[PDB]
Amino acid sequence: GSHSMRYFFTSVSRPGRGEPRFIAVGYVDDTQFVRFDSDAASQRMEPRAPWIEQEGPEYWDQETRNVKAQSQTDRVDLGTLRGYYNQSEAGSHTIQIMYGCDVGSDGRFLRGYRQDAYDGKDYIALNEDLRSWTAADMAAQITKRKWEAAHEAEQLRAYLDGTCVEWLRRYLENGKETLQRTDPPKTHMTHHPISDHEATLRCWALGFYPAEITLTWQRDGEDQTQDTELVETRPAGDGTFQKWAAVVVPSGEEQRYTCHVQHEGLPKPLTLRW
Amino acid sequence: QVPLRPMTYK
Amino acid sequence: IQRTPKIQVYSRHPAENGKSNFLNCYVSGFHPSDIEVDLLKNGERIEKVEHSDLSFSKDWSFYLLYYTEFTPTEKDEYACRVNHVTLSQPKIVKWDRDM
Repeated sequence: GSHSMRYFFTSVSRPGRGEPRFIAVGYVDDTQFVRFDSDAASQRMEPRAPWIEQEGPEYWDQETRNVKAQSQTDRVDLGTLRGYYNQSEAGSHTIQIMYGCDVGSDGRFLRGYRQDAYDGKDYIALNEDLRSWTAADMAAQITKRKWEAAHEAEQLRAYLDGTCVEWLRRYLENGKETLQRTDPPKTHMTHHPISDHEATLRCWALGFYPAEITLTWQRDGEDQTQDTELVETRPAGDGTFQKWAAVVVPSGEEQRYTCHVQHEGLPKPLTLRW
Repeated sequence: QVPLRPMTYK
Repeated sequence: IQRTPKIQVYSRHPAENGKSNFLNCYVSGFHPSDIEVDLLKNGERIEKVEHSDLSFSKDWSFYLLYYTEFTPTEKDEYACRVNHVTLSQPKIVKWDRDM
């Protein structure tokens, strides 16, 4: 299938109480593989997945230097942006950055991205064409002029289109085995009396990947049903995901309901019945 | 691998 | 400008009494990033609690997964205490093996 690689950066200022907290993490799909935390003693880009560990000292040195330079730039930007907005020095503020690329099964570029936020709000972003910028407000307009003036789009396109994909391909191959791939949900139904009136049916989907999935209830098939509960998809902590949907049913009449599970890993959609 | 240098100051 | 975190408490595997497992506390949708998350065993803090490194969603909201080893019993009570600027006080979500 297709995959992606993303780097996430977060710099938070804590005025009068030290320097901006800087946290950076690399992603391949949903797997974290590298990280940097300004509070860590090492002050190094650290491995987080077994397949990136085999990288030599040349790799780690260069990553550490380049990630450290990023934090310095964020530090400076924080000051600059506060200035743009006329915000007071006492306030804490956040810069978030995400960039990376998507590639197909053949390892070719599909698209690249780069977007920045200030205090949880769109600030400036590289457009799809990887050639133009979109500024979210008058302040970002300033940054936009600077970045155009500096031809920053060209060198970014050279990375997103070039280096980025080349390394994603390396990562994907290196950790093809260990990297999380298609896993069918393990499904089951549970029964929970609230009264004897009145009982709860819960449909479980466990250990599935990717996270994309569909759980739907039916009474007296084929009759779709709302009035149900449905928790957000959540990570199991081992690369797979969990989810459940529930419905309150009259002690009847439990058996007239069916749960329906859809996931790309299943040969066929599943139908569960109590 | 991250880019060789960061974006110029905002 | 600020957003309170969603919280889910659950095990990595189906809970079985006396069987080694993993207790999770997934916090998401919050902003800013400063957040306090403890896993509790009968009210007491659980030591050696790890977590994924700070990340965020398309909407710029942050998420985190906290986790530690634990062996569920029928009587032992586990919970997750989360504190955040948007919280008048630390909210405690109990672990329920059925949810």
